[PDB]
Amino acid sequence: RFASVYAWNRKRISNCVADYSVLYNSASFSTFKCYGVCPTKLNDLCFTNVYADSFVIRGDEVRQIAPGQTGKIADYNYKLPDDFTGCVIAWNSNNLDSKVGGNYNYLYRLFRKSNLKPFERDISTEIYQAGSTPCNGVEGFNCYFPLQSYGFQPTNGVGYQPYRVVVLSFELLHAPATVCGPKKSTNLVKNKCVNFNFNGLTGTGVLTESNKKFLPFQQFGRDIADTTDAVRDPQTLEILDITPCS
Amino acid sequence: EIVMTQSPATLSLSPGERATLSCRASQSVSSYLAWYQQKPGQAPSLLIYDASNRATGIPARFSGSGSGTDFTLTISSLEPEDFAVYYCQQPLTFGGGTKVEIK
Amino acid sequence: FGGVSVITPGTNTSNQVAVLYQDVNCRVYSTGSNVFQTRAGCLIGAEHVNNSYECDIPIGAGICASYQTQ
Amino acid sequence: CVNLTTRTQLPPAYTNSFTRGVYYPDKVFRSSVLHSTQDLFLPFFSNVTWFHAIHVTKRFDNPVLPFNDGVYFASTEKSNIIRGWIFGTTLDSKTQSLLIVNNATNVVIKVCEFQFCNDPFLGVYYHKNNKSWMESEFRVYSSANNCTFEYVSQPFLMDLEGKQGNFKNLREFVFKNIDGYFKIYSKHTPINLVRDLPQGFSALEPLVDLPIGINITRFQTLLALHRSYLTPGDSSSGWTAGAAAYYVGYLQPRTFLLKYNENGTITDAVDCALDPLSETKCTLKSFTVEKGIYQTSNFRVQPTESIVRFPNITNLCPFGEVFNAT
Amino acid sequence: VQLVQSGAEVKKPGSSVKVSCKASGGTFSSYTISWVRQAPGQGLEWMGRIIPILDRVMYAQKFQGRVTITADKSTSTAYMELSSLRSEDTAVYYCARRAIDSDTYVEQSHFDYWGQGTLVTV
Ligand SMILES: *[C@@H]1O[C@H](CO)[C@@H](O)[C@H](O)[C@H]1NC(C)=O
Ligand SMILES: *[C@@H]1O[C@H](CO)[C@@H](O)[C@H](O)[C@H]1NC(C)=O
Ligand SMILES: *[C@@H]1O[C@H](CO)[C@@H](O)[C@H](O)[C@H]1NC(C)=O
Repeated sequence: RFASVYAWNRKRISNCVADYSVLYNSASFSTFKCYGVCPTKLNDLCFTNVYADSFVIRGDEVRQIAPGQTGKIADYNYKLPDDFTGCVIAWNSNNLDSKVGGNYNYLYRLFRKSNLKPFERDISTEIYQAGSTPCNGVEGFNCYFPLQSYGFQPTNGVGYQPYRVVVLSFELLHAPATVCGPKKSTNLVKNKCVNFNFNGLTGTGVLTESNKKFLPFQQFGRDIADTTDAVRDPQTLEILDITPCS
Repeated sequence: EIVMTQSPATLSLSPGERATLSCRASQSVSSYLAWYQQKPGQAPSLLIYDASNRATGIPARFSGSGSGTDFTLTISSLEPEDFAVYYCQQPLTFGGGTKVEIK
Repeated sequence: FGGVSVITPGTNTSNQVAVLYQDVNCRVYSTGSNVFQTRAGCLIGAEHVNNSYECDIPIGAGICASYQTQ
Repeated sequence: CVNLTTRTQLPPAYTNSFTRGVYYPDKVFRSSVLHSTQDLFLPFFSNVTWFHAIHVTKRFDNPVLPFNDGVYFASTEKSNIIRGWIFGTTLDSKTQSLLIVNNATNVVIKVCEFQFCNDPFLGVYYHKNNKSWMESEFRVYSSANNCTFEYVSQPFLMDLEGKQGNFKNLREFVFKNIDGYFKIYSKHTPINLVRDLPQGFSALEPLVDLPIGINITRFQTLLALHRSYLTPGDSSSGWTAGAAAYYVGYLQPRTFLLKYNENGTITDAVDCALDPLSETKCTLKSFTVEKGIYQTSNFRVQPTESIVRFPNITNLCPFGEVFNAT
Repeated sequence: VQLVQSGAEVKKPGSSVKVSCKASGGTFSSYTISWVRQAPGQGLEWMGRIIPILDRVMYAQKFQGRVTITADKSTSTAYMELSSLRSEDTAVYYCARRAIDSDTYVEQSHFDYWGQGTLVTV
């Protein structure tokens, strides 16, 4: 159940672990490219917000699903912020989204008055006007229903074949984590010089009980030097001060 | 459709005299008019598009004017070969037409 | 364009301030009243007096400012 | 749905934003430091529009207001009248809109193509039975379809009694819509309030980040009505305004110097745009300024219009004589 | 570019008239084709316009139901169908090119090249 690009869907991924284990290496994908984190490290990180955008586009439109890349699909249907963190995943889908006479179940917005801002999902069907006469719901001349289906066919050129695109968008550890790659825990060690990882904030120091309180949504703090001052332990939620090793 | 009325039903003038042909809309069409010249045995050909803007290949004697609902086709000097029935067309359909005859 | 200088009595005394516009020859792009036009720029928000006193907060070009009885 | 009538045309009075509406700009703990923050903030000492419901008058005040770059919203009551918000563009079922409603059953957040009531309302009825108030109406929208976002919380068995007096409970909220997320922050403080927000200071904690992808340019508040056995039963005129107040401000880009106390609560702040003294305090990273002269930022005249004046070239470049040429 | 149409035909009442105009060169990817009827003693009566690019056809109210337009995807082939031919509906009818377009979808405001036509009768 992939969406028309003009009305791309989105699902939230939360309160779960792993499956960032370079799944793309199964080579079922025509392309896989990350704009933030290098793919092999995704499975070592924790995230606070993970979402998957799901839609079908033509092969020559795959190149438009990128930060900084303009064009009608990029501007009228699905748009990424240029400051994008996430990975764009895509594959050929002729076995599902193509028909001999054309698979017309997927709509594109071709006619629009203005460009989208990041992640705006405009599902409006207002007839588009392109001229001095109002053409109010007429269809023809200066106005058209904004959406057009494309007849995907198994025999068309590759750029005209359907591709399924999933964009995995995410935030980094600037809040308590909800989604993590697979990790093996070890016990909390207090005092002594210890190398720690938690949800990230990797470093070495001496962990002692803190006399601090954090607001419920803060997870960790920062010093004037922008280094972690203290962290909350993901398990049991004690606040630990990180002092330097002598 | 866009309803247009043309006038006179028949225009009567001598060759060399100016021919003025009227077309009037029930609704505004901005500048979207075309004018055409019909002859016995021939479907009318394009003279003007964009109300006053002369069509490619058409002699300078033809021009138009008007906007909104009120439009005119002017032939500055009608030639003996131009005693045609003239028509206006809106973005979609044609008006009634004016027959032009020699006085 | 130009720099803008703010003349401040200490805040433990007063919250009135006066502002000096470096290259304005009054022709100012902010406000009026209490305008003293000098070689150091336009000083707006201070009362020029015909007296003279020991210098407190220097401005420039022979002019100093102070907070007095306020 | 129901077009309400019989109201005194009470004027749009304004109050002072003072030093409220700073917010916590981050989700990182800081303490006993000063910090320079850039965000959309309620400007200090601005004119905040006052809105008011009061019976005495029969005033109910539930207009459509601009959302612009975000809204500072305060809700003053003891009566539990002000609750819920409507956000969207045309607000007429043509496109989707966001409806946030707090009723006794639950709090519901939905994004749908909604059919608007024009002046939607909630309400309670004063029963003869047990001499008590109970929720009776949810005349909030006529319909909805094509719903893509939905969240429902637990029951909220709020005190529905039409209590009178000055107001005792103040809620403060901000609604801002950034890069697809509708961001909501809030806080609660005790009050003794009639018309003028107390000259206090606050920073409010985030509640939610809603991953909606919704275009919001306008918003409308949602208020409850009080109906009783002492009023007409007519749905358009048979109502009591009770007593409630709210305030609407707008956020603007600002830089603030925030002061974090021990244990990390923002205790104070300075709006760097208020005046030269505030500019001095921000420049020096201090809330105390010693006697003397400080330089702050600079002065620059901004452009007011633009000039193109390019060559008067009227023909077109013959690229078609190169391309598709043989 | 071109408006190459069919020859003339005579047929049984109720039968469909199925003809097409073929336009070569760059017509397919640019300009659309409009069908118009030169009824005898009348002016032209526009019937409809087909746009193979947008998968759309525009129609005169006068000819809705009876006139439908089909087209191919290579040579622009404006395959107009007139259902229910009646003997009173005897006319010379033809295709014409709508020479104005854009990528901003102002599309077709007017005509340029007209094909004159062919006769259909009973
Ligand atoms: C949001 O609404 C404004 C008009 O209020 C419009 O100009 C803008 O293009 C709209 N944005 C989207 C994504 O539709
Ligand atoms: C409220 O008044 C407006 C006036 O324009 C009207 O269109 C609408 O139908 C009325 N609604 C009800 C419920 O009477
Ligand atoms: C008042 O009593 C009636 C008895 O029929 C009951 O239905 C209603 O829920 C009660 N209202 C309140 C506020 O308790």
